[PDB]
Amino acid sequence: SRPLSEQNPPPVWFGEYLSRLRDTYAPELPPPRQFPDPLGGLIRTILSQQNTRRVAQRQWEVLTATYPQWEAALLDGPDGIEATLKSAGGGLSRMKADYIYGILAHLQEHHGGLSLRFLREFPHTPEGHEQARQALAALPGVGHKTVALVLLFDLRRPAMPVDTHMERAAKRLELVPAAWNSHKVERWYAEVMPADWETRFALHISGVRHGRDTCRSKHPLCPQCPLREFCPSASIFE
Ligand code: SF4
Ligand SMILES: [Cl-]
Ligand SMILES: [Cl-]
Repeated sequence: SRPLSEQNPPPVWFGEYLSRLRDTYAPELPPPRQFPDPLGGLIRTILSQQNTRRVAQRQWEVLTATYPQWEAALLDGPDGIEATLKSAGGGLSRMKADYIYGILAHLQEHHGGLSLRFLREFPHTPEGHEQARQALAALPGVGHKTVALVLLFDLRRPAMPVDTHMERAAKRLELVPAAWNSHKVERWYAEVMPADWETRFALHISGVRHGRDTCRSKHPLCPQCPLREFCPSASIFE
């Protein structure tokens, strides 16, 4: 019909929103994920979803102690993976084992191997980024949020993953309307943002911390918001 940034243009202060988020919540940027193989990083992202970061890090250590090669996890099948995930305290062990095992046995049957290293070889052009996006999207169970996370964290490609916490804040800011689902919010940010890996990385990290730590689902901390003078929603909460 018409690109989403046309139907809802960004505000004048949008650059100041980026600079307050960065200065407040991530003045020092964490490093990118440099795992041996992008497949490790995708598994790492799955572990962290609907999880505490404390258990997610524990499951990663235990999963890779248990399966030094991802080939070992494939041979163990979803039941052994589930046992391994559950042994580290996870709460979604059956679902995630079927998910992870489905990605592995998919790679093996259709690529003869369990490696995503070919994702690194696509050109760093607009087309090549879209090639890597498409390749991640062909994997069974991997949705747009997880595609963007792996592009941003594991491949240094300028995707624009937006976390649920960040989306909730953007809507309270009325940067984007309530009608829009997560995939549209992601597309809008990818249109309004400079296509620079670092700046998008800085936004994702800073935007999550703000939405998680300041703009909480219940009882947001509007008076400590650096974005307070900009947010229409501050008056409702305060
Ligand atoms: S002003 Fe309040 S509701 Fe608006 S983004 Fe900041 S914390 Fe969230
Ligand atoms: Cl790996
Ligand atoms: Cl789990």
